[PDB]
Amino acid sequence: RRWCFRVCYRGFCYRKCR
Repeated sequence: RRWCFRVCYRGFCYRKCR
């Protein structure tokens, strides 16, 4: 949420700052 989301889906975690 805002500035990078970061979210682990029990195997894959997101990570994009923008």
